[PDB]
Amino acid sequence: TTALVCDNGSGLVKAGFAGDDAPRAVFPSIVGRPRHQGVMVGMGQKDSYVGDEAQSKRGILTLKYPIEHGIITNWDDMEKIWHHTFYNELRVAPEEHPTLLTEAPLNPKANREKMTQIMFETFNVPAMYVAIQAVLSLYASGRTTGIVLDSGDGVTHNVPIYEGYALPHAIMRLDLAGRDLTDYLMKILTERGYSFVTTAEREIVRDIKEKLCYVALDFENEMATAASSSSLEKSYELPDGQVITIGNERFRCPETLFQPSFIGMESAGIHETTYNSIMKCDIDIRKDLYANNVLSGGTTMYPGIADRMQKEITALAPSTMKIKIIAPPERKYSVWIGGSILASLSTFQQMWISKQEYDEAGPSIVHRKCF
Amino acid sequence: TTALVCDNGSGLVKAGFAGDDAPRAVFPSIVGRPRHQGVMVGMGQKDSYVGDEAQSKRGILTLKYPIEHGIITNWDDMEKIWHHTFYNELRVAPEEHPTLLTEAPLNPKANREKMTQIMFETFNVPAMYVAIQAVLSLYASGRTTGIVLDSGDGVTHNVPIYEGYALPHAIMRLDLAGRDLTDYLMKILTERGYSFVTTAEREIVRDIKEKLCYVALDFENEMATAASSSSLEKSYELPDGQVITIGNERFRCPETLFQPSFIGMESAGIHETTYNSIMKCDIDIRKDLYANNVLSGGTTMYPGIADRMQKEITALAPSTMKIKIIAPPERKYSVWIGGSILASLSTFQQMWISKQEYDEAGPSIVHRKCF
Amino acid sequence: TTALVCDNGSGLVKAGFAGDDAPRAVFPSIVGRPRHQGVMVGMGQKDSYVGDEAQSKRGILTLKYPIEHGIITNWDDMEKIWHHTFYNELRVAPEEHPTLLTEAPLNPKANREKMTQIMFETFNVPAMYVAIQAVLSLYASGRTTGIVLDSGDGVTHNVPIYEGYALPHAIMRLDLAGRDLTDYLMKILTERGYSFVTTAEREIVRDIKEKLCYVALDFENEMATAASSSSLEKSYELPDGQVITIGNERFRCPETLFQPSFIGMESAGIHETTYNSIMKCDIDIRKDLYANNVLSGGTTMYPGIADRMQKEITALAPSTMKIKIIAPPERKYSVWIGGSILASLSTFQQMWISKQEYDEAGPSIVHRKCF
Amino acid sequence: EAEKAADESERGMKVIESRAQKDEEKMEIQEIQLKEAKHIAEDADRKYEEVARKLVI
Amino acid sequence: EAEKAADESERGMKVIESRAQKDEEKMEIQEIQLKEAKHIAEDADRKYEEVARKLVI
Ligand SMILES: Nc1ncnc2c1ncn2[C@@H]1O[C@H](COP(=O)(O)OP(=O)(O)O)[C@@H](O)[C@H]1O
Ligand SMILES: Nc1ncnc2c1ncn2[C@@H]1O[C@H](COP(=O)(O)OP(=O)(O)O)[C@@H](O)[C@H]1O
Ligand SMILES: Nc1ncnc2c1ncn2[C@@H]1O[C@H](COP(=O)(O)OP(=O)(O)O)[C@@H](O)[C@H]1O
Ligand SMILES: [Mg+2]
Ligand SMILES: [Mg+2]
Ligand SMILES: [Mg+2]
Repeated sequence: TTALVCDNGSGLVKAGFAGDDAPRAVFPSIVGRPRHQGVMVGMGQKDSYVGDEAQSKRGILTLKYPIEHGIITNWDDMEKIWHHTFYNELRVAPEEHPTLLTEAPLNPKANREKMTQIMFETFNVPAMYVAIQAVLSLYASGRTTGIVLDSGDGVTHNVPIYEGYALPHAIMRLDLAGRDLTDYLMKILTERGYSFVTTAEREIVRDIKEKLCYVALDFENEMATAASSSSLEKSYELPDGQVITIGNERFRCPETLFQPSFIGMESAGIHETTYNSIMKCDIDIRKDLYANNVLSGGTTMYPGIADRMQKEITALAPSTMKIKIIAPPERKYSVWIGGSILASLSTFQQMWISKQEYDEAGPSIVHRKCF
Repeated sequence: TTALVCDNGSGLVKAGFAGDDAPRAVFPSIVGRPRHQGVMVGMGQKDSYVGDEAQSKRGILTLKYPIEHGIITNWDDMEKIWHHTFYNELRVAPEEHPTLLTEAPLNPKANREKMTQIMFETFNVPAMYVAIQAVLSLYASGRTTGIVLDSGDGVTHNVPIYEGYALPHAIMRLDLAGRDLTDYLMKILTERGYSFVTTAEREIVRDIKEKLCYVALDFENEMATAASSSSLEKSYELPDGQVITIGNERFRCPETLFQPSFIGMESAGIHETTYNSIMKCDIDIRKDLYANNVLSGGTTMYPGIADRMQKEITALAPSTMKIKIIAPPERKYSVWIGGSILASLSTFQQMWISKQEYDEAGPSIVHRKCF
Repeated sequence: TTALVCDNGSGLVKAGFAGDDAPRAVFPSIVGRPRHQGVMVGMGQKDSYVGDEAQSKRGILTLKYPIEHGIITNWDDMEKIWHHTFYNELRVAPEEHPTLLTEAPLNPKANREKMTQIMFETFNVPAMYVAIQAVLSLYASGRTTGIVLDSGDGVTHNVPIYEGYALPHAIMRLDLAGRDLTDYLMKILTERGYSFVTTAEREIVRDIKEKLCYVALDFENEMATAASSSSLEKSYELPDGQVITIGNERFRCPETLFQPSFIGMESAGIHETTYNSIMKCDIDIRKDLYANNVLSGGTTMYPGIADRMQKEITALAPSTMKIKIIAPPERKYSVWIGGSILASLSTFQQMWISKQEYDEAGPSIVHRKCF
Repeated sequence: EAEKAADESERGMKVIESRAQKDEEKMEIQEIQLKEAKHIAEDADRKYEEVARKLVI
Repeated sequence: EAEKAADESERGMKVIESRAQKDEEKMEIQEIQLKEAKHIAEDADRKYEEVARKLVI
């Protein structure tokens, strides 16, 4: 048989059969509802547009993400997402296919328990397993040590692993992610005279953020260059014309990662959190962790982010320690690749949670030692 | 049984059976009364001439229009019009034929309430329904999106529809219509030497407007050409002789639509109201509305109006959008065709307001979801 | 010397000397242009009427507001308004008086920069300053802590301040204001047969809104009572006659503030944005903000608004937390009172932007520490 | 003369509509090459940006 | 009927000439943007080669 590797994540569901090189179906994780009444009769509009279809009907729909920060807040919407993924994007019945799910560290136990219950009850999958989004990313990089920084759309976290032994006391989680960057970009774009309020145009602002924003190696020098010259301004074409030009805002949006105080958060920057995590571990493995930094998640796709992170960590770290940052081109899909690799392992076939086991011992099986 | 589609409109009542390709009966909505005494004894002239017959006796009657701008102002005259339509034109008993009626947007609720009360009580129609002009016009055009500009003899309104969903906050209405154009043509003909005052001559002026007026692509250039050249002058034959020649007055009457300031109206031209309505809607559907602009109504039948509208909108709209205007040859009867199509649908049979529902919920039942 | 306090607002300019109990020059911010020909010769008619004078000639002028939503969209009109304020209403030469201006949060930078440049160049004042309206409102109320809701005529916004410290990341701005309410009242008044289109009738509709509209404690119950009984019908007398009768739409218009979906807006009502702002702040100050809710702006004088907002917040807020709403009778002029008080401080005398400073630093001086 | 003008109108409309389909094809192909030029321009632009960042680092 | 046909054909050919002028400035703008895109891309090519040699050394 074959195993399904579903990665719910947040803002992007990617899924595909285990053993494939790349995920087969990737689409945004949104649920759209019509906010108008409809005058034409006989069309028979559906009451809920789910997945990529909602992206084509943004102008007559209100879009809601079922996942705020890793956790699921609207279970009906998530069930709709899962049903659409299983029956439309993949067109494969889950009755005879084990499933591998991924979630971030340090999440409420009720979330995992309810996910397992829904998957065993509604879809009746033969078996399922849950993994951390960081260990799979480490698998996908062909490594066995180092720290992994998984900066997704909902949550960011750092997980140090040495020789396959995780260190729970050094795992760090920060709620700043791509969604907050998009909100900040919407907020600061007002100073230039552009107003974005509707949820539909939040997607537009996300598109500008993806296409134009970049990370500055140095902040003050870039601010001075932008204030003096105008070579950094770039123009973007909106869906209805009226091209808009953005300058200094181009690199202010991604700086929030290193400067959380822009959005009011008291927590330290990404580099400082990584550095603190590095020293939170023992002293005999700090060199390898320094030399095996791993990045994953869409938010880490900004141009020039790797250089800035390396410079900051080198400034913080002792001079006599070599610092290297691994930034493969496929950061976004690294987690799914790692999950597919893990599912293809022969030794993993005994770690599945059988339906009979769940029925006998109840939903709390996942938390028990039969992880 | 079969459904009956009647369109009161304004200045022209058009009715027929559902499923037909064109209305069977089309005639002016005029009620005439004799203003003289009458000396011959025995002929027994009737006290009221209704419909097209009043045109034959136009010279001895005081023609009155029962409706000014969509709103009915003389209910007895409207009852006479409906009776003539049902009996002397279609020769059918409304006791066994559901009736579909057409009504313009943004009108007093008492209008619809009285219309339904008259239909249910006076004529005892088994069931009836009321629809909006814009939706029917879009139905007849074979489209599901776009902004439709319906300009009849009473009122000109723009309604944007996207994927069968209306945008009520973007619906625009303007009282400028064909009747105002005829009045302005009367006002502007007097400067040449021809005076038309009596209501009978209203029809002559309207016929001249229909037969000779046209829309100029450029106003200043055409005025300059007419100031020197005499190639724009055309002659018309009155019903008694003394042909009248008109020069620049032919293309100045329809300019009121784009230049309402001629007749003192504060609002802007139709070309500007359409653009404002488009910009009212959401940003994600503006391209489709631009590319699916629809025209309907008799007043939009002037030659060259489509090109002028396209030029104006292209000037207003961004240069990176393709502006396309759809002007089918049968603009005048588009609404009735749409009504016939709507009535011929099978799923529409459960949306009729049955007699029992009206009796139980009273005349107000019109304002429920059966809009 | 003394400093002048001018609040441009949106459609209502209020100005006066600093250190007064109330402004001494309040008038609408409208510029009127004659749209007709003018036959009488030697009358010496002016080509532009500004301020309250234009309110006396609404029937021969077209009125333009120089401010759409906070932002100034016509600089010539605003310059004329300022000149009229300085030389006619106040009758004081600005060459020897510091000027304090107010603007809403999240305002485009170019607006403020052009304001300062015009203020320094044309009127050549010695010093000037710009302030946020929320802080002035808080100063006027005599408080130093509490979320302030300033719903003007062009923009509404909620700003939280704790112990004199503002929280920029929790500032909320919504474009729903008095102008949108007036437009909605125009739209819904057509349900009875009253048509208001020309800009002059906008003032009539605004006066009707001010005199008659009120906020209902409950919507469904009030609508049921209005439909059943007839005790809510109230009669208003137009400048000529034909007294109009208003029923349920008396209280339906202000409901747009709590139900933006009436006008097709995505955002939630003010009662919900306030709660979202409160939850956006920290956890250890939410009690004081709950107990120190402050209202300001002209739009917040609907009879019964305070009770409705208190009920909504109490429904949203936890049961064990007490909610208090402060609604001073002088809500409309609270911003000007606060501005006068702030200008009266001896310390603030060192925060003025000297003309020499602007000359040496250019317009950008405005965005530096002298905020 | 009305018939002569009708013949004039008919062959005039024929020639102008032939030119119209020709110009439609022309504008379509030029819009295609416009897209291609824009793609290559942006490709070179961000490729050079990335290599310049590599050079400076 | 013939006069009406001639009038409609005349309007059609006026508007066809007007779109033709529109197409004319469209070719002008697209040609200039194609030329500048080519120049900037090829200049990017030289400077990419130069910085690549710099990177190697
Ligand atoms: N090249 C890029 N530039 C800027 N942002 C990006 C880029 N690629 C992805 N993103 C951001 O990453 C987010 C997607 O994160 P994702 O990896 O899907 O998280 P999850 O795995 O939790 O769904 C998007 O919201 C997007 O804004
Ligand atoms: N060929 C034409 N050219 C110019 N105007 C026309 C033409 N045909 C009809 N009209 C105008 O259209 C009006 C009829 O509008 P109509 O379609 O009946 O509106 P409604 O559907 O509201 O009744 C007439 O008053 C007439 O002036
Ligand atoms: N009693 C009232 N009822 C309803 N609306 C009112 C009342 N008083 C004032 N308003 C509204 O408040 C607006 C004035 O707001 P204002 O405080 O002048 O804002 P700004 O200072 O930004 O101009 C007016 O447009 C009016 O419609
Ligand atoms: Mg992820
Ligand atoms: Mg009509
Ligand atoms: Mg104000």
